[PDB]
Amino acid sequence: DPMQDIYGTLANLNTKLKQKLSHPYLAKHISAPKIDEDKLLLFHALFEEADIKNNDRENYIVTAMLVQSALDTHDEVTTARVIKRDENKNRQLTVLAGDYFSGLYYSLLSEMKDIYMIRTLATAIKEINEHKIRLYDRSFKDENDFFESVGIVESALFHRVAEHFNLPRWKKLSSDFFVFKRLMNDVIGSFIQLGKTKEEILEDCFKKAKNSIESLLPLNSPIQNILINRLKTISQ
Amino acid sequence: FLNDDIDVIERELEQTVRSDYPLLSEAGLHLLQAGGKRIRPVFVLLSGMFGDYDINKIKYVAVTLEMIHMASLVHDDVIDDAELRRGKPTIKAKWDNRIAMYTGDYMLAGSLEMMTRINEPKAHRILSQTIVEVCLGEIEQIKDKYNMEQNLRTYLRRIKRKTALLIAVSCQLGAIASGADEKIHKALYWFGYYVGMSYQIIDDILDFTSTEEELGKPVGGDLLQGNVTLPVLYALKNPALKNQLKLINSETTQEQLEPIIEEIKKTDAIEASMAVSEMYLQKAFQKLNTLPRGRARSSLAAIAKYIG
Repeated sequence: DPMQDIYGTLANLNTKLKQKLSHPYLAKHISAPKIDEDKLLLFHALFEEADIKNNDRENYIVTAMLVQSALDTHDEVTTARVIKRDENKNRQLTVLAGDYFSGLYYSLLSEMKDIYMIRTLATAIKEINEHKIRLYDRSFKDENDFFESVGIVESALFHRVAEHFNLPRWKKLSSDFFVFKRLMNDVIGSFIQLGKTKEEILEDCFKKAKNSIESLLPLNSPIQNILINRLKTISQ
Repeated sequence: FLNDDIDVIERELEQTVRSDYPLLSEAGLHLLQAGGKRIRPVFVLLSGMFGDYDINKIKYVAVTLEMIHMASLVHDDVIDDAELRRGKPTIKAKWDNRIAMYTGDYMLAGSLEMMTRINEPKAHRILSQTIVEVCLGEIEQIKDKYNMEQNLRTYLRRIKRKTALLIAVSCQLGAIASGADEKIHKALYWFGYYVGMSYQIIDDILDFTSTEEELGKPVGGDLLQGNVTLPVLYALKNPALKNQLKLINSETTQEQLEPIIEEIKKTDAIEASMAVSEMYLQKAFQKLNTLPRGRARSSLAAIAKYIG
């Protein structure tokens, strides 16, 4: 049962990632990081075919997921002028948890002595943050610019990590899939541009992600089956 | 005699902070102008003179540490809800917390970019573990706000993570970037640690003993915010002082706090804290006395003398 095996591999990766993220005092005051298991799935497939030793795979996958966790944790830092005292300390620990997770991935890669992977990820983290600011400052102008920024923020880790190992497919696949997922899960993009309807943007995104899943992955490979069912769930 | 190399570091710094994005570009210039004199590059360059000193390599260690510290200020201001820092407005005030997060993250990732020009994996091992240790200390600081039942080792770990480690690794990383021998860069690690520990103890003493005019802020601000420092640890051995110190919390006013500071200063807590600071300064002079005499040992010896 190849579905069973890949679900067992994801479950192990999920457990090692959670242990690595945990801190007893963070655990008592802020919510555990919300791990995207689609990104987990796609990082596992990407590092399956990368030119690295088998017993390094898990560390590389966790490293990539630690970066994701750092990025996602800081998205939850609020901009509310005054707040409650228990809610301010929560905000303080959220800022610290994200920086802590950054320290952990840099520390993981140093132990493996992979200095170039450090460069790749740091370059990706810089562009993801430039384009978060762009998207947040509503600094774009075109359907092209806006969508070029959404795809960078949502898939540039896969982009840059794939390039690092000269792997095709992953840049377009992750871009189509996670842009669709981010847009499905924004309502004001039409106030600084337009072009087609909200329901036309979404279903065009669904078609691009549907097509890439069916084209860039083997038919009824376990990852294709998972991702295709995930597209349906996200649409629903 | 470092002014030309320190000028090299600043030109690199200034060029590593431009951006085609105007918001990021302008936030970068604002961090360039934060702070007073750059302290960390001096420790890096002086320790680099104990190997094959080469500004075109070791400058990348100084830029990385400067950029890291810049990344910390931006996030410190969100943690502190600071609208002004050292008399100037903050990134988060000019913009907001979310923008401060992203700019800080952009700066921290840029420093890791910078440090990868040092292809020595030992340098990344030391720096990465330092950053983890600093974050852990910031997290333990929140946990221990107003914790008047903590012991000395809690405080010692707090100021190692906040201050000493970073001086320690500014020294070690300077020497390592220049190929210094193991015996030399580990002894420079210990000098920086011992010098930083004694500096931070002095800083904490001064927070009680200086006037508002010297500090540029009210006296006792560490204690008001819940950060227990060394004079409070000795003062807490006085039961009547401890009965007051245990009641300090986030709503305590400046006017309630200042009679307590006067009582602390009438114990022997200040003097007891001085003694610990000078034991650290002495252990820092021991480690220097193991290094080759020369311009670099003299300058580091000067720097420790100014601290005592």
